[PDB]
Amino acid sequence: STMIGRILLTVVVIFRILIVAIVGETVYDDEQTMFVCNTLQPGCNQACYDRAFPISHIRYWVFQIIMVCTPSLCFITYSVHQGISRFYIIQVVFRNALEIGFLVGQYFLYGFSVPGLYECNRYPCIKEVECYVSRPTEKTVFLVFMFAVSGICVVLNLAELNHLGW
Amino acid sequence: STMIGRILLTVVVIFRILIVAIVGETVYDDEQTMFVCNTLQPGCNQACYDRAFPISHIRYWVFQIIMVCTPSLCFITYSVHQGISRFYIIQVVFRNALEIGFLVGQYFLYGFSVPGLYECNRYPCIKEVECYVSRPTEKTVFLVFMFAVSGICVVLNLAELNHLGW
Amino acid sequence: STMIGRILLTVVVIFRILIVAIVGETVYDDEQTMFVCNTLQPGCNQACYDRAFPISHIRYWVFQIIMVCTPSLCFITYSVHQGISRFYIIQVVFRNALEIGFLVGQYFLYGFSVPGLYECNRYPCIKEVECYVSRPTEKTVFLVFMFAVSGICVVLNLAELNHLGW
Amino acid sequence: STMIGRILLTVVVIFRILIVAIVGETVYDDEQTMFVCNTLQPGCNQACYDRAFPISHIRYWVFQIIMVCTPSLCFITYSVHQGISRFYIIQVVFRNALEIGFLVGQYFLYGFSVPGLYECNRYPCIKEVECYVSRPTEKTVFLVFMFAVSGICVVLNLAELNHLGW
Amino acid sequence: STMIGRILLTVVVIFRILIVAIVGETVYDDEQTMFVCNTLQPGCNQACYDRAFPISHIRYWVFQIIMVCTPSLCFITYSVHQGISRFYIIQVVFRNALEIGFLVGQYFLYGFSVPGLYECNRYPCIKEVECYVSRPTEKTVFLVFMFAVSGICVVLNLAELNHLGW
Amino acid sequence: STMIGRILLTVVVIFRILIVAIVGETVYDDEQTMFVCNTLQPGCNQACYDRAFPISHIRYWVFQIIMVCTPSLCFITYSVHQGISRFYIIQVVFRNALEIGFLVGQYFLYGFSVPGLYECNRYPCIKEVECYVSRPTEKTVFLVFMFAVSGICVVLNLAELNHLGW
Repeated sequence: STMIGRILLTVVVIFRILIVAIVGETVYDDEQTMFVCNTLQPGCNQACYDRAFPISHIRYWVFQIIMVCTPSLCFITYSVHQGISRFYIIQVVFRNALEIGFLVGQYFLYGFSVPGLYECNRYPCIKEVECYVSRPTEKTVFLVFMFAVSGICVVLNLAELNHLGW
Repeated sequence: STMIGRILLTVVVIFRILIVAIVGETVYDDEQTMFVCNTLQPGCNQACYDRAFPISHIRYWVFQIIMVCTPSLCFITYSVHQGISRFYIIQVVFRNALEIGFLVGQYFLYGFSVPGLYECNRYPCIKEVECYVSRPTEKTVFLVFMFAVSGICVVLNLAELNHLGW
Repeated sequence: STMIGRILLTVVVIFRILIVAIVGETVYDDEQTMFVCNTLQPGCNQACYDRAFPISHIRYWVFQIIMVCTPSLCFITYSVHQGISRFYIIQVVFRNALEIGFLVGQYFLYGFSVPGLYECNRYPCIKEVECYVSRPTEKTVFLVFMFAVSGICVVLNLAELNHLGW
Repeated sequence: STMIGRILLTVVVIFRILIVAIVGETVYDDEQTMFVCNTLQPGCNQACYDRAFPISHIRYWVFQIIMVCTPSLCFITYSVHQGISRFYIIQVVFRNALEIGFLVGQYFLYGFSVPGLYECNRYPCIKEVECYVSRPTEKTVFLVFMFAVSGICVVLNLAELNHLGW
Repeated sequence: STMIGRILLTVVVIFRILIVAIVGETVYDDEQTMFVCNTLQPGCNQACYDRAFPISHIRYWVFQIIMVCTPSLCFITYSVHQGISRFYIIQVVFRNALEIGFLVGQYFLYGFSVPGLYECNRYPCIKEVECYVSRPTEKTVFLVFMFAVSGICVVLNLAELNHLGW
Repeated sequence: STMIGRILLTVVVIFRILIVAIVGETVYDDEQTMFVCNTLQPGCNQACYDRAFPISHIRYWVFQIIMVCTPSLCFITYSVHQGISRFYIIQVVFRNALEIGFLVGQYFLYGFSVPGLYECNRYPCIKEVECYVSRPTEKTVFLVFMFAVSGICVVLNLAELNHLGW
């Protein structure tokens, strides 16, 4: 239980990268054209959208992917340009911290589901108008899947840390 | 009947990859713009679409493709990083299981055909609205073709397992 | 006149692949947006289109291209993985059969021309409405050209089979 | 005056390919959306377009590019699969013939200019309606440029044939 | 504190390039179609847009990326083409200057935030009409992030210059 | 003052290539959809556009880029073959001439600025209607920038010719 962990980790990482690059880019293509509210005011759709989804999902996840691999890049570089184990320790620690932080943030911003009805009260929208949504179920599914994958990665990293460190 | 099976399987897999990649990305490009219902309510088209096609076909099939090849990647990385036959056995088993599960799921979610009329009763739609569809026949054909290919793969894997199994 | 056959065959195949990949993807980009009928019913354009063109030409031709090269791939594989002439014979036979079948199917489904007026009576369309097509002449030209190329390939394969046959 | 010809010819060929590929694909992107006629009939815009520009320019020129290089491909493959002088001679002849034919056809189909007003009398269009055009001047310029390049190629090939002929 | 600076600089640069290339090309895809003002005049939307955002952030940042790497390219060239430390020093100086200038310009043109309401009085707009922006929050976040990264690069370059200077 | 010139020239050339191929293609994507005039006639927008911008900027500059590098290609070719300096002289001369001609043409066709209003009197437009423009402030910057770069290249080529010439 000290060798296969690395295989599983690398494999889930590549799995995640592939699923994020092949699919997500087009699910969120019609998020603003088919987001329609019930009113005549010019300026309510944009505001209610910006307030519902401030930071889209897929960009959060791209940022996650990138900022989760920087320690490996730093290791690659410091190895090409040349005490050593110390590096491994610190990079493992930072990896764990980043994973945990991003998972908690994912829970706090978006949640576990995506409904089909929002209610906005922003200006210029007159009191409490209703606004609809597109493709909610696919987005729910994608949310849950990525949550699970990130949890698996957390577990593996923690087991490795416990096995290695004091 | 113990050698040509591998060739047939590999060729079928690549055939499937190529078809899915080249063709089935533009058939499903106008699935929401040309999905039109008979009503004036703002919010019926989106809901009736989401309820008709929750998870599109092509994303199901991309996920299938990826999650069916992971054991080969695990084998690859374990052979690059270095009891052995045991690995072959377990990955064969997992391959068979995944393939069967995905085929059964494909039957249970979508079915064998795609009609040209859907009656929806979701909110905000008034009682039993009617809604139309785009390019049903191509989608039927694509369904049937992929079903057949997956069945062939199932048969080949079963024959291999039997030839090798106790 | 016993060797140049290979030259002509390979060159024709590559010619066909190039013409299909460079050109025939934007001609059929506006096939449903500029297909307009004369009526107010919601749901007549989609039905009359699906009935006129159930399977766009270009996907038929992509399928034709792929499913005609599979014997060469199987040969490549069985060679990398290792009585032999027998393989050549069977794959030649299968190539000829596939080519003939696809040509006949191409004649039976579509035809030799593409008119500029269709008449549909499908539901919901009330009796016998008129519908207009886009870019008919280019499609006619492309039909004829591909028919000719496939015929040339048929002739070459037949001559080879005769030269080799008993 | 027997070596620089090859340089000039290859250079103009690559120049032409580059220009075509880089530029032409987007000038002709809005040829049907901004082609507007003065009438209310459904079906006049499509017909008057099809009759004005049956075969677009850029596809003619792609076909021209391809069908002019086939002899070189044949020569390459035959030199890989193994007289040489006879082959060189026949392929030169075919190159000259193809170039001349395509130039004459280019003159006969399109012409030297592209006006900004067309007049169609086709069904369903009631008698002699007027139809407008988009980006005429760029298309005129592109026409003239390609005409000149092809003429240069003709001249070079003919000078070579003379220098070599009997 | 004289070695790890290199790895941090390189990694920050690559991280910035990756972010700018993967994400910030579709956020600014619908900046003019969903920019809507409250008036009937033809010509107010275009003018109020041009006056609000004369130079989109992403063009500025692409220019920044390119014009900051030119000294390294000049070094590469002058090396392939062949006193030397002098070159290193002058290019360090130019790098620092360019970075500082671009940061200050970024502060002066755009600012620290992007609001959701603009008020324009340009011709032809009659007397101070109101106009609504799209996706303000993502753009604010992007602004802040790039500001921070550029500041980090500034600090590292300053420390390097001091470690080496007189 | 006889070595660094080559470096500066190559560097500005690649700089120009990149700035033209990375961004300049999307600024001019909405040049005809958001070009709107004040009238009801069908056929005034197309005519007034064609008369305002006959030959767009970016295509002029692509043509410039290509037709400025042909002498280097001819040199590459004639050098792959195996009196020689003569080639260098003539190619330098042609480079200088082409650059100067393209700069002067750029001044004569477009100018130094791009305004926000154009009055057109072409048929069918009735008696000097007014027409508006999109993004009239990025295009000015792009104009000025390319003008400056071309001027730098002119100066460097002139200095080289003088240093080398009689």
